[PDB]
Amino acid sequence: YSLFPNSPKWTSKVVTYRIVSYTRDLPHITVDRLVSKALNMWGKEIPLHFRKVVWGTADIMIGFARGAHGDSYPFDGPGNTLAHAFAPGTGLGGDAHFDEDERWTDGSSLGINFLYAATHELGHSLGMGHSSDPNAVMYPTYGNGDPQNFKLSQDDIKGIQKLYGK
Ligand SMILES: CC(C)C[C@H](CC(=O)O)C(=O)N[C@H]1Cc2cn(c3ccccc23)CCCCCCNC1=O
Ligand SMILES: [Ca+2]
Ligand SMILES: [Ca+2]
Ligand SMILES: [Zn+2]
Ligand SMILES: [Zn+2]
Repeated sequence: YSLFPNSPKWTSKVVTYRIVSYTRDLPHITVDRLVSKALNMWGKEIPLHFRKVVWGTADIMIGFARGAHGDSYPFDGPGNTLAHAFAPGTGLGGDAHFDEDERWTDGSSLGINFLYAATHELGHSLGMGHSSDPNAVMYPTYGNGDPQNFKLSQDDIKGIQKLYGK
């Protein structure tokens, strides 16, 4: 595992999150259930706790976007970069954006598995950098293992606990 330079991390017991926009590929309830599932995958290993808010600012802002969307990291259409997220901090810090040009799926169709992608991006939102281990969720590319049958590897778990303790 690797952390971001200077090891930024949320310095609070509770971290809020808000899903600002949705994809047209999935029911809204599925995105909510899956973001929750994803946050709690990391949540179970550490002392942090998460709370969803539906208006205003939250530490982690989640949204879907195609192309340019204000943050200077324009998406690029289907394929290539699937999504991106930012190290803990204020403003853009902690946010996770998913490329709406991708065919997102919960796993029952051909496309990009949103739970797998969200676990990876929220790992970045919590402070995780990339892994050299092809099997870790934090590995830089999608599809080495099985998007529909996976779990955090010992490498992912070691890194998150190095950042927030057990
Ligand atoms: C892990 C994931 C959920 C989030 C990451 C983004 C991130 O690290 O947060 C991601 O999108 N990685 C690219 C990395 C990537 C692979 N290639 C690329 C070609 C161009 C640009 C990027 C890539 C080769 C071609 C395949 C393109 C489709 C799959 N893309 C990827 O795996
Ligand atoms: Ca933020
Ligand atoms: Ca893309
Ligand atoms: Zn963005
Ligand atoms: Zn990444």
